[PDB]
Amino acid sequence: MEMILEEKDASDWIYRGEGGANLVLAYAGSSPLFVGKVIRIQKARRNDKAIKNSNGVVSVLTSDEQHLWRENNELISSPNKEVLEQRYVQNVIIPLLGPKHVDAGVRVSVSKEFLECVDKKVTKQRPLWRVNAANVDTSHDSALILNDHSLFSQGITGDCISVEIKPKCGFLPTSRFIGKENMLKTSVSRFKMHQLLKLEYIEISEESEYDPLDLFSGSKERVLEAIKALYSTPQNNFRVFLNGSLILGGSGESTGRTSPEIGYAFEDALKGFIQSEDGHRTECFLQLVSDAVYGSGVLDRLLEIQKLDKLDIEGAIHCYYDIINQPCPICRPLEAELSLHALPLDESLKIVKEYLIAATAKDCSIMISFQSRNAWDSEPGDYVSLKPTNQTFDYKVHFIDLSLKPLKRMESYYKLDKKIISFYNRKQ
Ligand SMILES: Nc1ncnc2c1ncn2[C@@H]1O[C@H](COP(=O)(O)OP(=O)(O)O)[C@@H](O)[C@H]1O
Ligand SMILES: [Zn+2]
Repeated sequence: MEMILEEKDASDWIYRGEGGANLVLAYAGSSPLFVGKVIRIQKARRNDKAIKNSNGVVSVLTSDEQHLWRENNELISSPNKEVLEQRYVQNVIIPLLGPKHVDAGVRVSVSKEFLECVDKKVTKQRPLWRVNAANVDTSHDSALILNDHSLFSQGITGDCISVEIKPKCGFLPTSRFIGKENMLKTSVSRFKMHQLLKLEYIEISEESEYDPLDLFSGSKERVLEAIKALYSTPQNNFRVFLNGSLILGGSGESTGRTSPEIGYAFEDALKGFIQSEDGHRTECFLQLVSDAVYGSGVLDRLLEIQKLDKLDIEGAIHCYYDIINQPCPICRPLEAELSLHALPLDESLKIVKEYLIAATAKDCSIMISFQSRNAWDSEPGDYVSLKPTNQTFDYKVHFIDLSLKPLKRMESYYKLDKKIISFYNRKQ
């Protein structure tokens, strides 16, 4: 006794965005049951080896994954990927990050024709650069309904300004399971090293000013610096929305540095939202975002989950091969490595499981939506007061893109890590 989204309904949705796995459409119809919501639809994914089993079938979970995630029977009982991701978020991630900042969503039934319609729609509405990317999987019979976190409330009460950050990893591993030649990993961030490789593959116009160790520092000055740095070189780490509409960033990691032209337009798109004179809104806005980030302490709870990566991939990869019952292709072995192989099967499972949960935390994004208060409105939830403009802003913070990482990807994490540290070493 609910509903199926049909071909008729497809006209009510408009393209908002996409990542590697999902398309996101925002609601544009009149029904109050959907105003201020988005729909998340899974892409058809080939050629992804990590999601196939021994026979090349894209099963919900492989036998190895079922064994690894055994402690939640509800998670392994999922009939499809939509149910799997929702139960992962609800049962594994929400206990860790809290229900306040995480929205598991509501599953909705969709017909093939609805999805075939959305397929054609995204083809027309996508930026030209994304036209050959993977479209909607039309064999799935479900999609996900979520609150649009680019909106504070379903409607407008000034405007809503929404800031989306992909913060990446905010800590450095210990030397405990890192080889002597790779020791720079304990002093230079993964993000900073990755920037060098990305620059070499000319995937970016220049090195990002952003340093995730600033964002997660616990220092209010350093948090501000991180925000300022993200404004200057957004790449794919920083976006700003005006009532759900892009006003900064959004062109992938290839997004250009904020030029005077983009800077000028941004300052004006802030008119009315920040009650400050022309040219001054941008500084006050960055201060606003910095204050909300720091004041919420939402990043402290995210850092702890990232810190579930105890051994680093260099250490963790050994536990992985013990799980899948294969001789280790990595082990001139170290004494630290051999002790890990001596660990009980149960603690070896725990380590890898915690590594994968950590990856979710390292690869997710935060959305901070803002609403300008009136002086005739009563006392506020969570808020930030900008003293120089005498303005109070209500804010909400939500974690998005909290996906379950497949077990076989451990191999990819190692390959990539090996490549990043190798390159960064010989560049010194
Ligand atoms: N609940 C939401 N509210 C508003 N915008 C969203 C929401 N979820 C996703 N988006 C937008 O869609 C984009 C891609 O969504 P995401 O779920 O991260 O895709 P993927 O899972 O493929 O990475 C995001 O960068 C964000 O701008
Ligand atoms: Zn080994």
